[PDB]
Amino acid sequence: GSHMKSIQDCEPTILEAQRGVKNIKKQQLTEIRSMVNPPSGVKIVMEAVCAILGYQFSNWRDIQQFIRKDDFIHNIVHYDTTLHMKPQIRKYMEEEFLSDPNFTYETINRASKACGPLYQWVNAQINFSKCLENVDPLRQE
Repeated sequence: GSHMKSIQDCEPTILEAQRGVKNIKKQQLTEIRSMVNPPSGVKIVMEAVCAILGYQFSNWRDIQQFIRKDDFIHNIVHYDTTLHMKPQIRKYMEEEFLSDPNFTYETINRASKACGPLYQWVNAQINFSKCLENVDPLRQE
């Protein structure tokens, strides 16, 4: 590390997950959008994306029109990577899925090859707001 341009402090956490949204191919978008009635794991995933962009509550229908945009993935990956303005996503993603375990990297991942990677893109934007308090475990001889 010589004169790096990245603090590193859980900084690469928002770049790794991104690959998840950059992984899925175009055919993954048509399929996900072509789905008449996708699993719950999928619906919840799309909602999390809407909040990131700055959208409160929405329905699958309204979400469908949004994703229908060719900028669905482009905006998700281009979204304010290092945004800053009273991060309410914590209580948000929670109020929608706090005591709901059904929202787990796996469940969604199993939903449809493509959603999982998303559940991570967001998660990173979430679990990242913890490194500011995270405390490395105690030493163990």
